[PDB]
Amino acid sequence: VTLFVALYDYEARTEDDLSFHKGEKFQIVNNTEGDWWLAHSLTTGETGYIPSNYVAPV
Repeated sequence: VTLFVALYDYEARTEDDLSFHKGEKFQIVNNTEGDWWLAHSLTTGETGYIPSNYVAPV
């Protein structure tokens, strides 16, 4: 798999997005539905949407 790392902090503003800190890592669950990706945080274990331009491949 290809993990992703947060480049910037992000504060959630909806029910289905994740808040995350710079440096947090994610496993991507789905990225075939646009620039907001369904992701699973390796820190919190939560799953939710993240803005794809806020992460980079590890």
